[PDB]
Amino acid sequence: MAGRSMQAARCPTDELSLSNCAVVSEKDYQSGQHVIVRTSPNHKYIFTLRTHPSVVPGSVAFSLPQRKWAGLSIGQEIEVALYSFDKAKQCIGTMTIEIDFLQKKNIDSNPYDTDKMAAEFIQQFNNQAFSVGQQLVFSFNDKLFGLLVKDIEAMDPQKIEVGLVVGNSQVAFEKAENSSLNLIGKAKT
Amino acid sequence: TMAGRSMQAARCPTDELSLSNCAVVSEKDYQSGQHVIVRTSPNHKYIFTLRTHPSVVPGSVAFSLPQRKWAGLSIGQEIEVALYSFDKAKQCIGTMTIEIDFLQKKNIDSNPYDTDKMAAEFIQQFNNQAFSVGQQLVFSFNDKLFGLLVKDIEAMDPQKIEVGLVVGNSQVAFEKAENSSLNLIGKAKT
Amino acid sequence: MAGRSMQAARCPTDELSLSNCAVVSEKDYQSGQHVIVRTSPNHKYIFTLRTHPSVVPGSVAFSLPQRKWAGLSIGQEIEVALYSFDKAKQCIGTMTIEIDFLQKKNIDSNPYDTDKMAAEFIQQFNNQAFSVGQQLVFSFNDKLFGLLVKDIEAMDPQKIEVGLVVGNSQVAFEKAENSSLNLIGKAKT
Repeated sequence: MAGRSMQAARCPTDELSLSNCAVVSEKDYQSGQHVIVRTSPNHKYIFTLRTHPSVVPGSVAFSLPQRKWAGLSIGQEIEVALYSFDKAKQCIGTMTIEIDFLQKKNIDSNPYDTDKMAAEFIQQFNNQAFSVGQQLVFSFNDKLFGLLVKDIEAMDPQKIEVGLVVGNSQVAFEKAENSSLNLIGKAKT
Repeated sequence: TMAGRSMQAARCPTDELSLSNCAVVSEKDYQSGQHVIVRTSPNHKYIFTLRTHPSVVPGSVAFSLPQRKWAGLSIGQEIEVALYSFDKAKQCIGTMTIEIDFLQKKNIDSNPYDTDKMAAEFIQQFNNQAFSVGQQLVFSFNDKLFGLLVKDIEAMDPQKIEVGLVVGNSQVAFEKAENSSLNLIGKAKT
Repeated sequence: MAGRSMQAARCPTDELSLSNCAVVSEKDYQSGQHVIVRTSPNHKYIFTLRTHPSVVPGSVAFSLPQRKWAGLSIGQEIEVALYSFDKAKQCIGTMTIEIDFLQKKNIDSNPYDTDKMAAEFIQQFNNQAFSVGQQLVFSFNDKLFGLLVKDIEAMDPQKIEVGLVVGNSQVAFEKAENSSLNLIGKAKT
C-alpha cells in the first residue's frame, strides 16, 4: 500500500516559498499533514503541506530551493504518501543551520540577533518537518536569507535525519564561509 | 426569494488560477466544489464550478478573460447567481470531445502528445467540475499551455447533453484545431 | 489577559489590499475574527482578519496604507489580541467617507454613482471594522479609489471611533478637495 502518483509543479508565488511547505490542492490534502515524497529507490523526502487555491489537483507545488534539494523537475511524476510523526525520537531537540543572504547581491554589514532569528524561526516553522541538508528561504527583518540544515538532534531521554520542529526546539546559526553576515546573540554555533 | 443572487463579474486574481477553469469566489459567499448557474440575461445561462480565493471581493465572482468571452461577460457586469445541483444520472459525462491547440502562437513545437496521458490528467484535475459544449478552457500539460474547446458531450446509456459533470470514468477524446501543428498520438482521439 | 506578540509583515499581493483586512495564517486565526493591534502602550488599532496561505505563521500582513495609518514598519513587534464586537453602540449607523482616485495617472472625468458605490461598499465590507481616520483602497467599476473615513455614528436607541459595518449601515461620500472626481448619485454629503 504505497502512495499515490502525482506530478511535481512549480510554486504559484514567490511569497509562498517562505513557508518551505510542499503546497497542495485542498481537494487532495489539508494543511498541516506531512507527506513522504518518493522520487526514486534512493530518496524519500519529507515535506509538510499547505494548501493554496492555484495548485492543480493531482500535483504538488515546490519552490526552486526544494526542487534543487529534492532533485525534482517540473512535470516529474512522484509517489506521495501521508507521513506520520508519532515517536519522541522524531521531535527536534537541537538543530544547526548555516545562514547567508539569499541574494549574494544585497548584503548589509548590520549585525543580526540570532536569538531573535531563532525565536521567529521556531514561530513560523512550528510543527513543520526539516531534514539534514535541506535548503530553505528565510524571511527576517524584511530581508531574505538562505538556510542549510547542517545537523539535527533529538532530546536525550541523538543524531536524526529528519525531525519535527516543536516549541522547545533549539536553533543555532552560523554564517556560510566567506559570509559578510555579522551574527550576534547566543543562538550561534 | 427563489431566483439567484445579484453579484458582479470581476477579473481573475492571477493567471495561475485560470488553469482551474472554475469561477472563483469569496469564502464568505460560497465553498469550493459547489456549482452555480450564472444568468447573464434571458436565454443565456452558464454553469460554473466554484473555487474560493482570498483576494475575491465578497459579492463578486472572478472569471478569466476566456471565461468572460464565452459567457459574454464584461468586468463589473451585474449577474444573477444561484447554486446549481447535479443530481441526475443523465448529467454525468460519459464521453466528451475536445478540440486542442497550443494556447500561444509563440510556443508551437512539433513534439508528440499522448492524448491518453492528457486525457488522464484532464480527468484528474477537472474531476467533479462542470463543462458545457462550446466552452473554452486553458489546459496546462507538460509545462505547456493549451487552448481547449468542448465540441461534444454525451451521457452514459444504461445521449447528447449540453452540460455535464466530469467523473472518474468520463472519456475524453482530443482532436487538434484546423491548421494546428499538434502532433497528437495515442488512442484518445476523435 | 494579554495578546500575543507577533511581527508586522508586507501584504502578499496587491489584490489582497482591496479587502482592507489584516491578513493572517490559518494556523493563527480564522477569517472573520477581529483583532486589536497594540502598536504601543497608548495605541490600539482594530482590524478584521482574512487568511491567506502565504502569510508566515506568527506574522500579520498589512498593506502600505494600513502600515502608514497605524505607524507600523515591517518586522515591527506588535501585540495582537482577539477583539469582540458585542454592544449595539459598536454597530455603524452612518459613516462619512472622503473619496479620491488612488493614483494621479488614473484620473478621469467619468461619473461614479455614490448610491451604487455605497451599496457595493456595504456588500464587500459587511461585518468588517472601520475607524475614523482609516485610509482604504476601494475597487469600483474596475477603478481604484482612495478612501478616508471622516466620521462614524451609531444608531440612536452618536459619534464613535470604531465600528462594525452591518447590512443597514449608511455610507455618504464626498470628494477630496481639488479632486477632479466626478461624483453622481444621492449617497453624497
